[PDB]
Amino acid sequence: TVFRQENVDDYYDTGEELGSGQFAVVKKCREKSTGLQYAAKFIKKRRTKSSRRGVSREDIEREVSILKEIQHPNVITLHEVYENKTDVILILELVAGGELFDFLAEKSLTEEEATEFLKQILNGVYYLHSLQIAHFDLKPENIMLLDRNVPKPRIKIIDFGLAHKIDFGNEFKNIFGTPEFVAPEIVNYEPLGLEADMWSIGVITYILLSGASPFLGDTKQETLANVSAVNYEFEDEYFSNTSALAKDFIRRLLVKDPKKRMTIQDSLQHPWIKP
Ligand SMILES: O=c1c(-c2ccc(O)c(O)c2)coc2cc(O)ccc12
Repeated sequence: TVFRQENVDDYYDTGEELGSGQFAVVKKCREKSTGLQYAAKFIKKRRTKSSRRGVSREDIEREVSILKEIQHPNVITLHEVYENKTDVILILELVAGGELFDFLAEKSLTEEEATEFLKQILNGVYYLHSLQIAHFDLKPENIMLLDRNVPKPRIKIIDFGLAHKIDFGNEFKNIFGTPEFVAPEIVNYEPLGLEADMWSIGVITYILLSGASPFLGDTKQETLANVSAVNYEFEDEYFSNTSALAKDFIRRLLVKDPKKRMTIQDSLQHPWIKP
């Protein structure tokens, strides 16, 4: 599949940088014809077949195809795609309230505040998993607030760079995200499905409640070893006044066997979440 090959700057003016990763940089932008604002994600293309810098066209095409399916209040949307020889440029919905990660660094949250975010995250993941879309990169840096200066911020899930459609219940590729948030099946290079996202949600929930990361080691590999062993515990110093039901929620997500792990539907019916 090919994308619009006109110069993006003939149609948009760019502004503040919103994020910068390994192969992508995201810039605030404004469409000339409408005055409407977006976020332009510039993704570096691979320059040769066997190269290791940049993103493969197959990977970019998968990301675009997935993004095109999405319309939901808690998930980022795609407006337009441009390309040239160097980059593919995704014109994405603008979310201007910054990362949940940076937000958490200001405020630990109360259980009510934690569930305020969690419920939106769960609604967004429910949508994705209903479409057999596994995100595979759920973490606080990939949850964006619309407005961080309101008591109950609205959020959107971003970054579909590792997302996959799971049409056979499981998938077997090179997929591997951030050690603190990856499920044991990813660590052990086993077939992956929708369940891996649910583990990541357990990790996110632990962090929201405590301000600490449950599996974090001194190095990348030690974190990975902790994940595979399910080496975590609820520190009394952090959880002494947290409800046992909140711990129960996390406990049913941080489960090594993906088939024993709570599904997105289970999590929405869990007594801690369910109204
Ligand atoms: O994708 C993003 C990122 C982003 C955050 C961290 C990264 O490492 C990265 O490469 C990109 C930040 O702000 C955004 C705002 C949007 O409206 C859409 C997408 C993004």
